[PDB]
Amino acid sequence: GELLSKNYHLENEVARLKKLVDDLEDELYAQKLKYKAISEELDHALNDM
Amino acid sequence: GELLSKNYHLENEVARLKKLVDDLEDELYAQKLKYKAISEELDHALNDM
Ligand SMILES: [Mg+2]
Repeated sequence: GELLSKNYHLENEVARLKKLVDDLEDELYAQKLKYKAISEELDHALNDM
Repeated sequence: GELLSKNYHLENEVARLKKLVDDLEDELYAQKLKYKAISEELDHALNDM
């Protein structure tokens, strides 16, 4: 019924949002690794110059 | 009745998670802007050869 169908959709939406949080945090971590990499390359292209 | 309560707390969780997601997306956007700025610094250095 209505109450239980609403419960089900809310549980799925909560799970969808938790996954999105975990995905964004992982993307933030990936980005942190990308940034140290490009930093060393900006330093290296100053030396290589 | 327990479903009204369960639904209520799931709705609050949905609302808190959406705000978390918004914050994380703003952090990620800023991190990517910071990366773009150094990528333009990088493209200068390889161009100076
Ligand atoms: Mg946003």
